[PDB]
Amino acid sequence: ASAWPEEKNYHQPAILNSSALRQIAEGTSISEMWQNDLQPLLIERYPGSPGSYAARQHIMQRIQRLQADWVLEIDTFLSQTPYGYRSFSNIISTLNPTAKRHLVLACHYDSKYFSHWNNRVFVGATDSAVPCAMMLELARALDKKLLSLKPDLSLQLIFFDGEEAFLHWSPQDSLYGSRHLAAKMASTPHPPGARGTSQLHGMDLLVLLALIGAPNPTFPNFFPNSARWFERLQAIEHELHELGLLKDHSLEGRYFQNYSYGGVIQDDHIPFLRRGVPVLHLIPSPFPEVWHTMDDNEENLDESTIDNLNKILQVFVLEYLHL
Ligand SMILES: [Zn+2]
Repeated sequence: ASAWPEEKNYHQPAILNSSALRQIAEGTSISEMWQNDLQPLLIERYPGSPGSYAARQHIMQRIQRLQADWVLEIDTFLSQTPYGYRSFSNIISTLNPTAKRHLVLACHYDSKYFSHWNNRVFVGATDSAVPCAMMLELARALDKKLLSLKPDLSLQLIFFDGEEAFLHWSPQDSLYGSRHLAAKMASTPHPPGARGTSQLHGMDLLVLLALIGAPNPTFPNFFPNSARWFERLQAIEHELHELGLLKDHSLEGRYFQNYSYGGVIQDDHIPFLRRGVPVLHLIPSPFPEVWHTMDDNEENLDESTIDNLNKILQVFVLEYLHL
């Protein structure tokens, strides 16, 4: 019985030196992400809506144009909702599908349903159009490096549908796509032909991005079994800062602070966490002041903060993957 699912417990990053850190800082472009990945997503896109379809096509199109060998799968299913049966579609983008282990980055691409109000439309800019655009920018920025993957370890991106409650949050009305996908992955043998390991055993770490884009976020270290990876993010932020590679940033106002959080935040990682998958939940505490209001829009986003976080996340991913 191979002990491969235990490898994630000992996996160590391959730390980039200064020269490589500057290369990564210069290789990502917040303005290109803004125009080409973010703005097309700033539309109403609740499950089943025409915007949901447009959002999904945009995400797939942006991934399909890259050189790395991404394999796209749309996981479509039915679920009961306060409005009756409905269809949802998770988007999964994977490099090396048969690779035994994957580092997984995720976010939700649906937007919370709200009837139009005084002509305002909810577009959930930080929740989670920006996280989505950040995953797309990361795939674009590291494309040349990711091409080299074409440690049996690779990368996967999941864009969940139906994270939001149709009404207010309840156990049965929220996390439609993640509850579905976690159960599906838990019952899918992996790698192909395996006797007793599933796709969940292959998830080295689930990095879930949510509510990102507002000024001064503070991300707490939620779980002891991913704490050493939260520390890597702190170290990366500190060195990019010291190298003068971040913008309008100070260590007193650093994003990754040394502090736990006992409570439970309901989000897409829950169904995975509860089946034993290690999770790094990149959600700030407190939430953006515009959370679930019509003001969660483009105008209230903090560009240099998103830019800094794109740099930190891209360095984290390269180091994790030894690229
Ligand atoms: Zn939300």
